Amino acid sequence: ASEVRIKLLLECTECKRRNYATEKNKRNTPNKLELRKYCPWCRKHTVHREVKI
Amino acid sequence: SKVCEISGKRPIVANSIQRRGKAKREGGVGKKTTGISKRRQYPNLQKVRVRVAGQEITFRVAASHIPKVYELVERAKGLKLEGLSPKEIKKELLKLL
Amino acid sequence: HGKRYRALLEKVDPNKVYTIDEAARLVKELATAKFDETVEVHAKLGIDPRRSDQNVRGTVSLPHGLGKAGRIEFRNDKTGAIHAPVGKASFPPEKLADNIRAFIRALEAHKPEGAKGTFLRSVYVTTTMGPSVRINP
RNA sequence: GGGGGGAACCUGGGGAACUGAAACAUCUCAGUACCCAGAGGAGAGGAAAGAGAAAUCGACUCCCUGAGUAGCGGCGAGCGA
RNA sequence: UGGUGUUGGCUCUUGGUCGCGCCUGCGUAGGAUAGGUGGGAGCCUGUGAACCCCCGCCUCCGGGUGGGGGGGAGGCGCCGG
RNA sequence: GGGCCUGACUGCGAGGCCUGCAAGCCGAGCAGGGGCGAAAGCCGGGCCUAGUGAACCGGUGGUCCCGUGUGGAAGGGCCAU
RNA sequence: GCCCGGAUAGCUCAGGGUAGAGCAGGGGAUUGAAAAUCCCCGUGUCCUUGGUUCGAUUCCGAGUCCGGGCACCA
Ligand SMILES: [Mg+2]
Ligand SMILES: [Mg+2]
Ligand SMILES: [Mg+2]
Ligand SMILES: [Mg+2]
Ligand SMILES: [Mg+2]
Ligand SMILES: [Mg+2]
Ligand SMILES: [Mg+2]
Ligand SMILES: [Mg+2]
Ligand SMILES: [Mg+2]
Ligand SMILES: [Mg+2]
Ligand SMILES: [Mg+2]
Ligand SMILES: [Mg+2]
Ligand SMILES: [Mg+2]
Ligand SMILES: [Mg+2]
Ligand SMILES: [Mg+2]
Ligand SMILES: [Mg+2]
Ligand SMILES: [Mg+2]
Ligand SMILES: [Mg+2]
Ligand SMILES: [Mg+2]
Ligand SMILES: [Mg+2]
Ligand SMILES: [Mg+2]
Ligand SMILES: [Mg+2]
Ligand SMILES: [Mg+2]
Ligand SMILES: [Mg+2]
Ligand SMILES: [Mg+2]
Ligand SMILES: [Mg+2]
Ligand SMILES: [Mg+2]
Ligand SMILES: [Mg+2]
Ligand SMILES: [Mg+2]
Ligand SMILES: [Mg+2]
Ligand SMILES: [Mg+2]
Ligand SMILES: [Mg+2]
Ligand SMILES: [Mg+2]
Ligand SMILES: [Mg+2]
Ligand SMILES: [Mg+2]
Ligand SMILES: [Mg+2]
Ligand SMILES: [Mg+2]
Ligand SMILES: [Mg+2]
Ligand SMILES: [Mg+2]
Ligand SMILES: [Mg+2]
Ligand SMILES: [Mg+2]
Ligand SMILES: [Mg+2]
Ligand SMILES: [Mg+2]
Ligand SMILES: [Zn+2]
Repeated sequence: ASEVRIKLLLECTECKRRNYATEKNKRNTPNKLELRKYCPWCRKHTVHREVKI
Repeated sequence: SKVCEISGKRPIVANSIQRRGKAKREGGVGKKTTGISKRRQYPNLQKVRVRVAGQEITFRVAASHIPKVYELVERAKGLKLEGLSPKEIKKELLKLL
Repeated sequence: HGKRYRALLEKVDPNKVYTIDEAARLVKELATAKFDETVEVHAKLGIDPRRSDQNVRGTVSLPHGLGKAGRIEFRNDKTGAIHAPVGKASFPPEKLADNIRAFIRALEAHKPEGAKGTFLRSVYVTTTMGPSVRINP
């Protein structure tokens, strides 16, 4: 990473649990990430939100 | 500084501990001792002068036991104390502790 | 202040807190003006004035009230205060405490979700031209 | 009445370093060596403002066990009920 | 070098802050010194109005404001521009 | 180059490469819930091989496993980072 | 990591009703010149967005960036 390529987590947006960690380049991508992603807690796919690591 | 004439308190030995780091309760990695060393802690010795049977009698006393000196004078009432040199009066007073 | 008011002042005493019932028995003793005075209930919400979200506003349909039926609208002012008419000096005492209490209830029902302090920092009962009495809400 | 002496043993007051950590500072060596005071034939301790989970035990001391357990620890070296 | 003990008496000047009393708040249109709002068609006066005199005074200089001497029947609002 | 999308999955993992240890690497297949495709199928990031750092100590989010007589709490474990 | 903070025109700057001030630039006066002086003029979502108020750089929330402060680093 760097200061601009940054690490982050992905919180399931139904149960609010952080299920995945990844990285983005916050210049290239100021938008907080949204990714459908499978939540083991909910056991279904779910939209997940970028949430600070 | 020596010894409480009333209470017997005398200097104890203590360590001076020197720590760094941030306490764990504060989210810190923890405290680290950077030095331990012996030092002494002294009693708060002070002088208390009193007149008793017309003689001046002074005590070396822990500040904490200053009033116990006065109690002591107060109990010196029912005492035949005349003629006495200051040394032997004091003797008589601590005989009441 | 006028003799008429200076009089009433005696039947009060600031220190004392009073009770919803004790205050209801005084109201009548405090309404010495030539008309059916009201009563009013002044609070003092312990929330932040300059804001929103934590703004106290709404209505209450008092079981008796007004007599001028119910549904009074109340809204906290720029300061931390909120005021409202609870009835007219007439009303049997055991009729006001029913509204004072019914109104104060609504206030609590409209407390925010993000408010610091004891909310009802203070509460008072009064009449149009009379003095006032603190109360244990 | 004290005073001084006694091989070790004992209790109190004070109290190291080499060394170990394959460097070192916390830690270890160790409350050890040693210095001092005081006992005695022993000394200390001792009749619960205790233990600590059993609606339990019943002063203190000493041995065996519990146990290298429980824990303590630059969670290292080690320490240790 | 700060706090605190040993450490006491008398004054004078003060700030923080709890309470209560009480005034201070002036863009522009305007009776003119508009704090925010809710209440309120009446209330201030024999517990003495209207101006008159000393003024604690505050001021954006127009005024607000408060004790008392003169004081013995009219002032201040809904109106509504 | 374009369309749809988030498999830059969760739970595992036969079997190997490499190797003093610890590591490193490749992996078919099964289950869950998906994407794209008519389908056969493909997808557990990126043509490949560098872009990294054991443990200890501590942060944060979950979990609700322990909780020093009991209920709680303090603190800790476990999953994630 | 947490706490205090500044952002206003080209540079520097003070500020619930508002938008200006110093010298830089330009025009004019003056001068032998360089200045100094003097008169006019510009050069603004008052960092961003969202919210109060009738409205606001002014109050508040949220952001972004530099400024400062304290602490910690297995
Ligand atoms: Mg990942
Ligand atoms: Mg990326
Ligand atoms: Mg997924
Ligand atoms: Mg799970
Ligand atoms: Mg110290
Ligand atoms: Mg430590
Ligand atoms: Mg004391
Ligand atoms: Mg001897
Ligand atoms: Mg001897
Ligand atoms: Mg000893
Ligand atoms: Mg010794
Ligand atoms: Mg020495
Ligand atoms: Mg050493
Ligand atoms: Mg050494
Ligand atoms: Mg060594
Ligand atoms: Mg060595
Ligand atoms: Mg060396
Ligand atoms: Mg030791
Ligand atoms: Mg024997
Ligand atoms: Mg014996
Ligand atoms: Mg004994
Ligand atoms: Mg006994
Ligand atoms: Mg050790
Ligand atoms: Mg030891
Ligand atoms: Mg000092
Ligand atoms: Mg002092
Ligand atoms: Mg494509
Ligand atoms: Mg294998
Ligand atoms: Mg191997
Ligand atoms: Mg599948
Ligand atoms: Mg499929
Ligand atoms: Mg399909
Ligand atoms: Mg298929
Ligand atoms: Mg596969
Ligand atoms: Mg270590
Ligand atoms: Mg840890
Ligand atoms: Mg449990
Ligand atoms: Mg439990
Ligand atoms: Mg307990
Ligand atoms: Mg318990
Ligand atoms: Mg309980
Ligand atoms: Mg917990
Ligand atoms: Mg936890
Ligand atoms: Zn979920």
